[PDB]
Amino acid sequence: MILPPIPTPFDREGRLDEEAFRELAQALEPLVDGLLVYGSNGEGVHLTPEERARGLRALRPRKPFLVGLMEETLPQAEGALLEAKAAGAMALLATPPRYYHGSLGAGLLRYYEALAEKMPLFLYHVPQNTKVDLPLEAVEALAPHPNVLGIKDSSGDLSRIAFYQARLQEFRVYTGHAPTFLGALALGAEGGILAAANLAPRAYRALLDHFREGRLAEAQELQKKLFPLGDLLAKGGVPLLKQALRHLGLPAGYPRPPYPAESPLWERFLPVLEGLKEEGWVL
Amino acid sequence: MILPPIPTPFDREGRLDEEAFRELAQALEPLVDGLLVYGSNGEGVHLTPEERARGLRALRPRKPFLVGLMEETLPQAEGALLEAKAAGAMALLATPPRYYHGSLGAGLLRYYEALAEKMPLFLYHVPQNTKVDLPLEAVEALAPHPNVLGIKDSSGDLSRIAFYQARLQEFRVYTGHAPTFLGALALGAEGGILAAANLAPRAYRALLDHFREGRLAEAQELQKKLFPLGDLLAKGGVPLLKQALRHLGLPAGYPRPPYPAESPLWERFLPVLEGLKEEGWVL
Amino acid sequence: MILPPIPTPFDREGRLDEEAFRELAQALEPLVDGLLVYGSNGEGVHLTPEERARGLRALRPRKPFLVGLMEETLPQAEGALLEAKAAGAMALLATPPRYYHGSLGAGLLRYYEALAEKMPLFLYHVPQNTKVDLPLEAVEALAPHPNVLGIKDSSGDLSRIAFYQARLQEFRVYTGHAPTFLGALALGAEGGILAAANLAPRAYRALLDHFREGRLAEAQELQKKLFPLGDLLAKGGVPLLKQALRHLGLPAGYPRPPYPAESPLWERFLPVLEGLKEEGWVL
Amino acid sequence: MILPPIPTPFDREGRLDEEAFRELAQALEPLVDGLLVYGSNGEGVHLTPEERARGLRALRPRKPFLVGLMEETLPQAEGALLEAKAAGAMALLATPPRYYHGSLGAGLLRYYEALAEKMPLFLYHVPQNTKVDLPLEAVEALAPHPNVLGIKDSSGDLSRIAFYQARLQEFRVYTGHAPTFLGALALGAEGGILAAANLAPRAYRALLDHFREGRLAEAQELQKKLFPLGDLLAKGGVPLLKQALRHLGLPAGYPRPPYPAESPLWERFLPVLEGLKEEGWVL
Ligand SMILES: [K+]
Ligand SMILES: [K+]
Ligand SMILES: [K+]
Ligand SMILES: [K+]
Repeated sequence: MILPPIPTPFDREGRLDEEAFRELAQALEPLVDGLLVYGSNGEGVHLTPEERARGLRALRPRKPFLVGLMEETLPQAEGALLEAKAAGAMALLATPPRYYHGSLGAGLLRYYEALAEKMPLFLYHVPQNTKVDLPLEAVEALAPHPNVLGIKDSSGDLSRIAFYQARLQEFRVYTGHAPTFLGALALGAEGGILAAANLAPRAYRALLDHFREGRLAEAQELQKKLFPLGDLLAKGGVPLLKQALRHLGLPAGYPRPPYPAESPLWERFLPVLEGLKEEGWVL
Repeated sequence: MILPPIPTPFDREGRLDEEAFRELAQALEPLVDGLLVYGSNGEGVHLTPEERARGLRALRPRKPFLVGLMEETLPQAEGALLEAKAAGAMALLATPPRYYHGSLGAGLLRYYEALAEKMPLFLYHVPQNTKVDLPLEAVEALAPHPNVLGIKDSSGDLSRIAFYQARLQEFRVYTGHAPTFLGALALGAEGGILAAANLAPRAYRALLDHFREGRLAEAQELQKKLFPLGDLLAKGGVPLLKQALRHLGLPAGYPRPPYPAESPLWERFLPVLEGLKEEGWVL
Repeated sequence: MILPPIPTPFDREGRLDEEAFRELAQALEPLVDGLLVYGSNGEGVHLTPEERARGLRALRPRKPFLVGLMEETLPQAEGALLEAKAAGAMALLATPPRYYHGSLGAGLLRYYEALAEKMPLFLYHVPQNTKVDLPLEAVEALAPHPNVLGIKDSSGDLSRIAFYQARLQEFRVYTGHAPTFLGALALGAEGGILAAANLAPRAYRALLDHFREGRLAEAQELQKKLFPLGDLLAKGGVPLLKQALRHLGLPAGYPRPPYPAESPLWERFLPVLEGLKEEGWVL
Repeated sequence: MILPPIPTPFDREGRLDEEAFRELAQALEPLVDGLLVYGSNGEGVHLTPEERARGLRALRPRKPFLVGLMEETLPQAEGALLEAKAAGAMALLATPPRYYHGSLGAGLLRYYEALAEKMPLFLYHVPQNTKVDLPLEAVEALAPHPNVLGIKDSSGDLSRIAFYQARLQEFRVYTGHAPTFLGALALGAEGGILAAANLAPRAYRALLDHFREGRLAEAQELQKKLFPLGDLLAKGGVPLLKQALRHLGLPAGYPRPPYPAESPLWERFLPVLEGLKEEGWVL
């Protein structure tokens, strides 16, 4: 499937904009298989527990959705999980504790097993932001658990994807790395949860379809066509993503201060986005 | 000066223990120049905003104290700062935003200038945990600000300490790295805010005194004597620190789950701690 | 194509074994499209200029071959290039200078342009060993040069492969990373120069063929089947490669002292190799 | 002591200049306790075995000197060691094998023990260039050996220096990091083998003397005064070092191509060097 990690709107002063959040979700959901709320591009860690709960209550997804859970401890995680469950989330996408990760030890397994005991979840490996590893050994140890559905791997390290493919069964792999999308698919990924899918959801869907149908030549051409979009967006992060959505007329809002309202890569990104839009691949 | 980053007590289930927190602070404060509440060893990021405020309200320091502020955004930082100010904190020890740090840009300066506009603060560089850098260029740009008192550098990279010494005036440098303490002092540090000072506060004070008084030979011998304690504690992190304090009879509590109640380094640390205790250097 | 980086045989005392080198090359060449002499798995840097020239003179490839050139300066590179040219090498596979790489600057381009002026070459990016980067910006600047045929990328970072595919024409991409082989092919690689091809050359050829012919399902199954072999070999490096070849009866010799004659991963590798051999995929 | 790692002169075309090498050594040796030939700043790895032997034969040190030995294998190391011994070198400064370091294992100890069996040596830890680690565990295992005199540590990681000081006896520690010199001295270093000593040998000697004599305030002021020189030189590397020596009229020659004849940091370095020269601290 193709799911986008929708951003969480804030006005210029940094106030959570619930109305915008709901409108944004409704404008994108029809174009994709489902939504990922509070993913790595969703600024979940920029919200207090109160805002976190408030933001999710403002949404009303019509399709099965995922909720990212990024906490440092089980006590802090408990509320996030209860909120996600009450919202009707299909599963959680949980990252490993970060700050004291070096002292975690076997606590990593204890963390995921505790959460999996209460709700289905996908392991969330996005080191570019969390800056901590999720050893393949740990993934293999957790893979047998009925409630550990699979993993969203945003690292862009396809050696990991190849590993899941060769050694893990009953384990659904989702890549969060747009630039190597076709490569991940070749290596067994079920699909992609891509920030770029917020902009060209139909294009990534088409790429996935070409691959599934064996139209390799067509898949490669689309992969090459989408490379610049995915590559630049990865470099621009949240500020670029939100600026792009605002440019297209969607209520994505702005990154929470002190982060910049505009991306230094806008000048380079604009023509790339407009080009795809002219081709009919945007939204 | 010598200040210890006091841990924040949780019972085995992970519940904040306000009573223990207050008792712990009262048992250590007399032995040091002041306390650092919610420092990197204080598990501040393991608390919700509500627990954070509750924990600080439970304390009643008699000496000027510092409060660590580790948030990702200004909106989240505002409450933490107001709470610290109301508690009578002498200054904040603030770390840079982490999760989306790569997209921060000049927002780093905006972050600190916003906080410094409301309260005096020390820059907090502890990359081992925050996993993000605080460029010397940024430190030099912030150094002129009247409310940016100085910096606590826990990196153990004395090239940075040497830099502050040679290029920055009106900038108070505190090292948070125990194993190279004497080296930092030689390179101009005003003192140390060390986790090891929770265990042997009088020893680090003596080392500082020897250096200040020019008793270099005595300083080197004490530095060598304290090396094992500081080295092992750094490897053991919060779990080792709390287990050591509990062993000495203080109400340090336990790390918040999923972190381990006991450290894998205890067997190696025990004799080191007991040895210093027998010499009369503990608490 | 499929080319193996043949190892350079040394007896147990570390003496170059020319006879073994020639016999080894003759035993493998028929099974592949060509050979890579002195590749990263060939211990070229373990030879003196004299041994380097002697070793190559001992070979008599019947198929177009490549010669790896790993030097720190142009003066040192000159002899290596002249030797390769006199041997009839189709092209060089040159790595960037290493030791003072941080001070190289634009000298990187000067290095490759100087070599390309005298002989056709492939850029050699194998950071795991050279421990230095080869910026995509530099690759793009060098790509237009008629004598810079392409690049062998052993990094396993498929974002780079995707980049070459989307932005570079007249640029032949070879991956040196076995575990993600199918992923690289999906992302445009012309083929692979794999250490694992020294053991199962026909298998990697079959995988390449399946992909080229659009037999994706068959390609994925073979990719999964070969994953353990490629993954373990990458971890075992040269010692494991040579021990495996010796086990199969080929005169691969031993790593030059102080490197170990046997790999710590042999016990885990043995059954993997024997399994593929029983299936008929070895040599 | 204070020893400078003298550069090895090459003309603009990259030809080894034996005459210049000898003149350079004679111009610096009187100002220092001894010389380090083929140190990390000496471009030893930029020479073929023949040039290496030729270069050393051209020198005639009057004071006890050290010779750097940077090879990948024992067979390659043998000649370098024999040459150094025949030249009358007091000891070797050997780095660990690099290219296949990950597969070295216990071969690291075998390497040093083999060399130490034939000649006295200092371990050489300069990761910025070799890009490989030399575990403290390995240093401690090698420390008891009679012919392993000590270690030159250029890492700038004073935690390592503190370790040697607290745990190792009969082990002479030399720091190769100028910016933290006073810090290293405080932590027990016997002295420094600094590239900056090629320019201001008397200044670093004075700093060492101040520390040894307990004149801490004077030591700190000199440490601060020399910081800019050492900091910039470290950033400029060999090209900056040679350009500085040429500027002062010494026959340092140029870096071997493709490295730049001039450093991009010259404009910033010039005033720093001239300033120290005007103060009377240069050569
Ligand atoms: K499962
Ligand atoms: K200030
Ligand atoms: K070309
Ligand atoms: K010794």
